[PDB]
Amino acid sequence: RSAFQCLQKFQQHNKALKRKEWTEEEDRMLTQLVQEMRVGSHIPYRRIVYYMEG
DNA sequence: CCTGCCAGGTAAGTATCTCTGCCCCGACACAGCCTCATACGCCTCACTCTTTACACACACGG
Repeated sequence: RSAFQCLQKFQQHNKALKRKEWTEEEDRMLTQLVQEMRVGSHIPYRRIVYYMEG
C-alpha cells in the first residue's frame, strides 16, 4: 500500500485530526466569523471552517 | 475339327458452357454563372439517473 493509502487509513481513524473539545477563544472566533459572513440565516459553515483549525 | 437351326429372351412398335481479347466508348480536370437540392458537422441544448454537497434535525442510550 502506497504512503497515500496508509495516511488515509490513519487520518480516517486519527482522533487528533479534530479537537473535539471547545474553548472560549474558539467560540469568540466562531462568533466573529459568523457575524462577518452573515447573510441573515443560513451562515455558510464551510467558508467558516476554512478560517478555523481543527 | 469345324458348322448351323430352333427355342427363349429381349426389345421395338403399333393400337386404344466458359472464358476471351477487343475496338469504340464514358468519365475523369476544370471555368465562370446560378438555383435549388443534399450532406456533413459541430456546438449548444436537454435531461436524467445518480450521486454530491451541506445546513439541519433527531433520536439514542445508559
